[PDB]
Amino acid sequence: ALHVPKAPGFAQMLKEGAKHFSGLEEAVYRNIQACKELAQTTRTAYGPNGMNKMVINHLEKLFVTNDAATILRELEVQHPAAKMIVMASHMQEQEVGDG
Amino acid sequence: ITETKGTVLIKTAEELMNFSKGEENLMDAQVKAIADTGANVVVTGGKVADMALHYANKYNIMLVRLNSKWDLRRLCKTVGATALPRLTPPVLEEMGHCDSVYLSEVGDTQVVVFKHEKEDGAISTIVLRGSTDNLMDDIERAVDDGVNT
Amino acid sequence: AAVKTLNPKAEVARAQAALAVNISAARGLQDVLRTNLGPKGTMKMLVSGAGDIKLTKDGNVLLHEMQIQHPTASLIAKVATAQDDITGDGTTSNVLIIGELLKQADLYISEGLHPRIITEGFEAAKEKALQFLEEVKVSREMDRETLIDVARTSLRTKVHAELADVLTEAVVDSILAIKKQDEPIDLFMIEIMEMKHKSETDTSLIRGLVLDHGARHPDMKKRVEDAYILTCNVSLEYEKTEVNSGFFYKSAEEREKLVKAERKFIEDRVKKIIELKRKVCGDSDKGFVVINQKGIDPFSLDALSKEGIVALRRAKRRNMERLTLACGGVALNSFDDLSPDCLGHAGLVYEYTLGEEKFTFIEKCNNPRSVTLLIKGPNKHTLTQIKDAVRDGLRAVKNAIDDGCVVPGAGAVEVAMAEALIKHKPSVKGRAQLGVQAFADALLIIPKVLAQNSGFDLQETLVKIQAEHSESGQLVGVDLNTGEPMVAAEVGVWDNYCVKKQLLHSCTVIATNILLVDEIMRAGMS
Amino acid sequence: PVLVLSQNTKRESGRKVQSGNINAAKTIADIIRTCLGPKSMMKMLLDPMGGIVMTNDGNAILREIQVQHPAAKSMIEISRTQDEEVGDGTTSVIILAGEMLSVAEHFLEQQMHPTVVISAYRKALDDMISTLKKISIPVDISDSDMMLNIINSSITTKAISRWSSLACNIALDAVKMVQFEENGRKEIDIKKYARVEKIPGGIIEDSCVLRGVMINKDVTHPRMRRYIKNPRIVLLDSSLEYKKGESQTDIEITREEDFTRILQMEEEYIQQLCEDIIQLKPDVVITEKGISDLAQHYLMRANITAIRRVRKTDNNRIARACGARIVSRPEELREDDVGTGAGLLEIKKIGDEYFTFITDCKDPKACTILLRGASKEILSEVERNLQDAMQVCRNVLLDPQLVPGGGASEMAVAHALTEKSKAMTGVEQWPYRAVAQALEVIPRTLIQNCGASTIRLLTSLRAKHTQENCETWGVNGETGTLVDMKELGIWEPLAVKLQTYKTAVETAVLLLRIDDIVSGHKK
Amino acid sequence: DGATILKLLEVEHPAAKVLCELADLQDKEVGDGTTSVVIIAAELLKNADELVKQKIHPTSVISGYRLACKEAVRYINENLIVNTDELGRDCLINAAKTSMSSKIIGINGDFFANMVVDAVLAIKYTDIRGQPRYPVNSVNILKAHGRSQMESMLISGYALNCVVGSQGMPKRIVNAKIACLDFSLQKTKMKLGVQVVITDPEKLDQIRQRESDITKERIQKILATGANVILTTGGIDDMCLKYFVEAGAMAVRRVLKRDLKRIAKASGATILSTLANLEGEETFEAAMLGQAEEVVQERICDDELILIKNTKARTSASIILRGANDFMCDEMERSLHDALCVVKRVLESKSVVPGGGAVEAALSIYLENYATSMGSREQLAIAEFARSL
Amino acid sequence: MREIVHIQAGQCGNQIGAKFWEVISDEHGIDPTGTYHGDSDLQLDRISVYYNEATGGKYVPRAILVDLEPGTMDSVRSGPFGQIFRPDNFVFNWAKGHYTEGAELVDSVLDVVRKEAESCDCLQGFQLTHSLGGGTGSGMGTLLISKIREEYPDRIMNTFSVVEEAEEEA
Amino acid sequence: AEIRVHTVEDYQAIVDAEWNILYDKLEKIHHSGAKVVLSKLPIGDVATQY
Ligand SMILES: Nc1ncnc2c1ncn2[C@@H]1O[C@H](COP(=O)(O)OP(=O)(O)O)[C@@H](O)[C@H]1O
Ligand SMILES: Nc1ncnc2c1ncn2[C@@H]1O[C@H](COP(=O)(O)OP(=O)(O)O)[C@@H](O)[C@H]1O
Ligand SMILES: Nc1ncnc2c1ncn2[C@@H]1O[C@H](COP(=O)(O)OP(=O)(O)O)[C@@H](O)[C@H]1O
Ligand SMILES: Nc1ncnc2c1ncn2[C@@H]1O[C@H](COP(=O)(O)OP(=O)(O)O)[C@@H](O)[C@H]1O
Ligand SMILES: [Mg+2]
Ligand SMILES: [Mg+2]
Ligand SMILES: [Mg+2]
Ligand SMILES: [Mg+2]
Repeated sequence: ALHVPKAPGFAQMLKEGAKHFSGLEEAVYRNIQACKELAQTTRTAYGPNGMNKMVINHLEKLFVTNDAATILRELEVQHPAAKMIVMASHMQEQEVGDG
Repeated sequence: ITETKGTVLIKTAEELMNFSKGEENLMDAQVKAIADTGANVVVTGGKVADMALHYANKYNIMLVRLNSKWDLRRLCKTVGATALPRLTPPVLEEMGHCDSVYLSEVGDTQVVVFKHEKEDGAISTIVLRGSTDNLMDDIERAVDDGVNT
Repeated sequence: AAVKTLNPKAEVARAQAALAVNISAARGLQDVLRTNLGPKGTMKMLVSGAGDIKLTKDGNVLLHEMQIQHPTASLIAKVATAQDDITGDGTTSNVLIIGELLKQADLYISEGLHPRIITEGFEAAKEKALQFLEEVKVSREMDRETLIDVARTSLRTKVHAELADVLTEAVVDSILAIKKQDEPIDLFMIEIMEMKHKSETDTSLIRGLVLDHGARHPDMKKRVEDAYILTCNVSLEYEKTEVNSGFFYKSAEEREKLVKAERKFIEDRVKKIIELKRKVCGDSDKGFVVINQKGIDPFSLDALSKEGIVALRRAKRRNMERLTLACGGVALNSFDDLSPDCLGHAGLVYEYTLGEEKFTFIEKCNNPRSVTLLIKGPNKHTLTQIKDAVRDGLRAVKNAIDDGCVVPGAGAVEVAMAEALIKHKPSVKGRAQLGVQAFADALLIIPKVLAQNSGFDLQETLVKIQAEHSESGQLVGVDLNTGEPMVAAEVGVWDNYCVKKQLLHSCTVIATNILLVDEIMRAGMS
Repeated sequence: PVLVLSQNTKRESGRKVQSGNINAAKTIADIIRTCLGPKSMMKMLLDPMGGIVMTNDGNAILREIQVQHPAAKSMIEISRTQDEEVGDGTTSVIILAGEMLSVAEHFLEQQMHPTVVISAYRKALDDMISTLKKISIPVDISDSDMMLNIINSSITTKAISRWSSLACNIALDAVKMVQFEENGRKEIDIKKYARVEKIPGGIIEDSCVLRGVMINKDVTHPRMRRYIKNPRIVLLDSSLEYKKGESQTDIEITREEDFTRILQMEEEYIQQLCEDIIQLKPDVVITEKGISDLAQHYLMRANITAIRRVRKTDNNRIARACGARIVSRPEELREDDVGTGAGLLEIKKIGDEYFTFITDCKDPKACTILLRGASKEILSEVERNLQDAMQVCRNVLLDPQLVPGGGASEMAVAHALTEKSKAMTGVEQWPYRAVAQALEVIPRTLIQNCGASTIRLLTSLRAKHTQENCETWGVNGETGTLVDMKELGIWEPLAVKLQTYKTAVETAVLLLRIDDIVSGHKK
Repeated sequence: DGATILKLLEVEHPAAKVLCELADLQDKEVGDGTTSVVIIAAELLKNADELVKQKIHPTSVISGYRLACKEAVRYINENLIVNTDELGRDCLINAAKTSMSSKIIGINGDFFANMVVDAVLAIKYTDIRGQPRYPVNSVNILKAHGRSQMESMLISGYALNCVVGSQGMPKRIVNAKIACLDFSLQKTKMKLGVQVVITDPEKLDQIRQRESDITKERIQKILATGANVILTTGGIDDMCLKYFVEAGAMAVRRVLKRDLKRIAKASGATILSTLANLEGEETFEAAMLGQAEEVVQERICDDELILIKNTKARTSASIILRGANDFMCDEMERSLHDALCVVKRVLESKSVVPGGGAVEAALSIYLENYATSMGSREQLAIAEFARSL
Repeated sequence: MREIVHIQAGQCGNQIGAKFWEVISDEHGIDPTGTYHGDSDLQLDRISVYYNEATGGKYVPRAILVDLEPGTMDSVRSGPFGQIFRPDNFVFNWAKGHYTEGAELVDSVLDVVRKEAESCDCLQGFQLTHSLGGGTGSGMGTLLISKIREEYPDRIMNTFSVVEEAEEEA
Repeated sequence: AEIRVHTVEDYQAIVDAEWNILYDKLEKIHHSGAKVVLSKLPIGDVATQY
């Protein structure tokens, strides 16, 4: 078969291993998905009837809690949108301490 | 001792025979001068010497060594004393007052307690008892949220 | 090739390949940078290898944080860096105009022309454009309203309107407050500080100083209502002799005597400070604050705190000049000639705590010549973005003050130069008319890009804009919410004269130098 | 087991070696021959470290290339020898050497021993030099218009040709102000006292030359004055601070007061030094070493402005400009070491950076050229072009002779040698004519770069030179016609031509004597 | 140059290393003809191997070779020419030209031969007068690329590859008084055995001052006698350069010891490693000063060097060589050394011999005729020696 | 007392400093998470010379990390014991214009070392660990030793640098 | 500590002083009436034989 070589310009001048996302279909709709999944992760620990959650960090230390800030701190996130949501949550914890 | 390097230099034998006796007498004088003001317990943030411990035991002085550089400040706030950066007998304003100071044991743990009867004080402590470190940590987080509220 | 027969591992691109490579690289850069122009541009997110996040819209940051390994990109980035560090604005238009110039030049070169003809046309067009710009400018008195308009125009292109309205007043007020009617404006007298809380609409200007460190002794007072200020850089720590020295004692009493005697040098200075304080602040009504560029021992701290002195240690060097300018004292390196004339006055001194960090506020100075901009926000990237915007605004206002003139904006000037050059070009002899035409068409890129970003039709909008400015001699630019022609001066859109001058010069020089390259070669050591 | 005599040494000999040497020389010549004349094009080079060099200079092109053939190395070396000797003509020498060595294989392949060719070349070189001296023209060094014309004809080939009026004035002023005669009668024009400073930004038309110096330094303390009208400057080579000795000294103290007394003696020493400086009543102190805080305090009490940690070369230039001399021991300070030839000391800001100007000198012997422009690459090219112009001016001043350019001198020498060859008999006649007819590559290359008919123009020019008084006719490089150089105004120094011819002929002679190559003998 | 080639080559066979060391020994002993001896030895081996392949014992071949060598050496003293019979100058010039032929400086034979003969004659030494001596390699040869080789120059004096110590010093002295020193002029420092211990703090300042004052006193002692030029092998401190700068004198540091020796002997100065005399005190006497007619610093192709002209105690010479590049300059120096050595040998021994193979032809004829009178198996060896010549 | 602060420069210098901090931490009672397990008081006598204690009992080293690469510091952080360093003690194309390259990096380093020396009481010196023959150790280290000396011309600066026939009458 | 001395008589006195110190401690222990001695620190051979 044949190959689709590349597009001239930035697509050729980009470094190896770098990523470039653009447009509604490649940036916005993926950021929304990441944030939705992050929210769904901790949705179940809300309210008096929330269930505890067990997390082991990279040093094999054991956490059992239903506090959202602790859970997010112990998890490690690779997606920038979820990172910004996490920083918003941490700022809220610093400012008030609950919520 | 001096901040700069120091050396004891001796040219006769009387100095050699008298140095240690003079040092011991000086330490005894300092400790008794501290004890004369009426202090019962001495709290220090650093190393203690064997001779100092010997004289403190001789004069019935309770010696506690705690070392965090922050626990010392918290204790100073609790009792009402001011930390002294040199070893000198304290003045009354620098002297703290606490009702009870003792050593106790709780569940295979040796603790030292400074306790008041005052309902106000300056700070307070919460002692948690649990069957699991994870459970105690969770209760600690709940207490933190209550304090923040 | 000749080079290959000598170095088989070399790389080379000859006459046409070099031009193709350069044009392709320039077009590739401009295709990405064209979406930043105007207040309607979009925001780019950049993630580094460490996992950090940077939201940006500035051209220079995008150029130096986008992942590219091209020589022509390196040249253009260096030019943009020079533009930024000299003027402070116009980084995106540089790349846009360079790319358009190269594209238009290649359009005619593809039909068999030689680059030198286009080069001569470029030179003639540049001279005519500079002549026209020299007369199109508007000279004013540079009052507060004009400065507000210029700063708002420069700041509205980075943040939203609500925050821009907050930042404009602070920037203008700081620039006016540190200004005397001579001795051109000297920055480094405005301090930029950032505190991470209390959402950015609380960013403010303080007629005083903010220091990122506080008192170290617990018993020092936390607030002073009327303070004498002493500023010094003398050392109050223990000091050792330059030549090697050692104590030689015989008994414990002699050791005690030496221990006592090894502190008199510093205790003398502490006593001098204490005597001056007791001489000036007789009763317990005023306060005494000491700022030192060097360390302070715990013994000295306790000695000072026993008499109600608020001491700060290890401040930064530029604060030595800033505190002098603000409070009005003298920075001194010795206590031999201490006198009240060396003291300054401050109407309020207090302290704030943010978890593990501490800040000190010096406020209510009589006639301060130095102020501080206090940035606030809930995110590190928010603080960085606001800092870049503040830099842009300060540079714009300072340039507007330094020049006596301001220029209408929104592409009106580009339209006017294009119209003038079109009528000028018949006077030229030879084929340089093609170069003049290419230069004009390159100049017409800014209104096109503005219309495209605002969401209109480029050809129709530009045709309307050129339909005006020809039947009426007004300077006409693009309205970004209706697409109709407008008059920039009446609406309040302004631009800097020096920015346009530097931009024209740099773009023409770089395009002319790029167009004349004959081959690209890498034949050295790997 | 392996019986060897010379381990892994590669030997080559015969006609193959000569053919390879000539081919390598021709390749080196062929790489560069597009960079000659006013219609030259640029080359951009990528260096190992990651920079870019956009240039047109032959030496700059050649020194950034790594080669394996030793003949190429020899040509690369002769390029920089020419560059060091005269500073101009590093492309014509390479082209001429390539042609002179290319016209020899014709006689080598016809079984003629190389020694005859060497003798013919050495015979022709003398007659080249004699003709060049014959056709020279004198120049008056007091004619500023003539000097500007010479410099303009020198720089009409590079990128600064758009600002030739500015460049020529800069170069002339710098050279004239640097010219110096001193003890004895040693006249010199050393150009280590003419500094060049590139500051990106602004516009190229803001480039200038200062009557003084500019340094990247600021006052030590903010309360010092930043603008002085008529300053008295003192320069120091020592540090105004207390420092340890070197005789391995120790101090033994057994009393209370000794520590404080020792600590006080250092301040006493500092005060003594500061007072000793103050006795001369200066306004500016410059030093290459550190300055202590207490010394700063005392100098400010005496209303002095101090500068720390300047480079030795900058200190030397400041001394030569303001008339002061450097002193290491303040105790030996006189009224002679204080320089009063300055006229303004200022400290300004150029884009978030501080600079110090010492200007308005009465009679400076050192100068700083300040260049502004688009970016570092453009400024570097402008710097190289300015160096070319300044060295051309220095050569003109050291030898006031001129010869026509554009190939007129080459064609005149070729005609003279051709006329002289017909009085010779023997086999040397053919190489003797070969070199003379090989001198035409310069006008041929000029015509090719202009883009005209070499076959017609060259023979037309030869026919014109065949007449009697036409030694100044040459080729106009912008159009492609024949013109008398008198009306056009293109002239060049005689030293450049002499060096070019001598280097080319000697390089050809050197490369014609090799017979075999031995490689890989590991020191 | 055969010796250079064989030294640069790396060889593994000891039979070849023997020839390599033979060429090296020839270069050390004479200085000319390091390529002919290798050829002669190899041809001798090749011709003797054939006789050894025939049933001839090697001892007979060895004895025949010894006899033939003795007879050839004896006969060569008949083809001699006494240089005094010929006119001396043209005899020397012809010898130099013949030595320099086949080198990079062949065509410029007359120019370079005149230069070489002038230098050798100027460097002649006055011995016990039993025999005069001509110590070549006392002339300094310098290389600097630039102009054509016909602009290489002979300097009646000396040339130093050194520059003045500081830029504030003068760079030309008309009537030069020269002081050559063999010690450093840095600030003093007590030896390893000595140490300083201070118990009274008031006594530190004067010690610190004396440390710097001792060298200033030495420099004032040196300068009080009118010296204009000071040459030093050791270093000179920044504090100590100022005294020369104010006095208006030139100071040169890091001068090589051999250069200092030649300069001192040429200008009549005396090399001093210390200022002490036969008593306790230190003195410098105007009696131990050299005199020169000019000392200049001259620029050569972007670098600088120092010329000392017209030394009065004796005569000295130097040569500066100009060439296209470094390879050419090195080859010119190597070719000039051979001419210098040949001229030295000719002047020392007033006897010359024709070249071009006449000697070899005559020796071959004579030995071929002489081989018969032996009438033995050494006749074959003698004939082989004659044929291999 | 007698506090000493540390500077790490370059890739190999950063690795060597990380190894030294690891081994000194294991020698003391310090563990990767910044708490204390040691049983001997002699492990805690001089802990303040190398560590700052934060509110809550955690300890942080008195170290500064510098490299002109966004990968070396990330590699140190990813590697064990890299999380104990304070997150703001890091300093991070090669050559822009500006007439001087690295002027902002050196200013950032000076600001960070000033902030670190603010916390200590009676500091005495700087331990600098960098490559010596490297480009970052010679050129890109734009006389950083000189800059430190000018900033503090009274304290010690200890650097761990990676290593004749004529013989007649007279 | 460090000892600096000038004469052999003072040298001999310095040598004797250490034995005098140790024997003084031993006699002080002996004269108290104690029959058993226990220490946390090393007991030398001289002390053991005493
Ligand atoms: N007894 C209760 N009945 C109903 N809702 C409750 C009760 N107690 C707490 N909640 C609700 O739980 C919600 C979330 O609390 P929590 O689960 O602790 O998470 P966070 O407070 O961090 O959002 C609050 O909005 C509160 O209204
Ligand atoms: N309100 C506005 N209406 C029309 N044009 C505007 C307005 N504000 C800014 N501009 C134009 O946007 C142009 C580019 O500014 P900007 O997008 O900030 O990038 P840069 O200033 O780096 O070129 C300016 O030339 C200015 O004329
Ligand atoms: N205007 C001109 N017309 C014709 N020839 C010129 C003109 N200007 C310069 N030249 C010729 O160009 C030749 C080469 O100069 P250039 O191309 O600068 O390289 P270089 O100076 O290194 O040889 C000179 O010999 C000169 O005669
Ligand atoms: N003009 C000449 N005519 C004939 N033979 C010559 C001439 N010049 C030199 N020779 C010969 O050249 C040989 C020297 O060889 P050469 O390589 O130059 O030196 P060497 O081998 O002695 O180092 C001698 O045999 C000498 O006779
Ligand atoms: Mg909650
Ligand atoms: Mg802008
Ligand atoms: Mg030229
Ligand atoms: Mg020979």
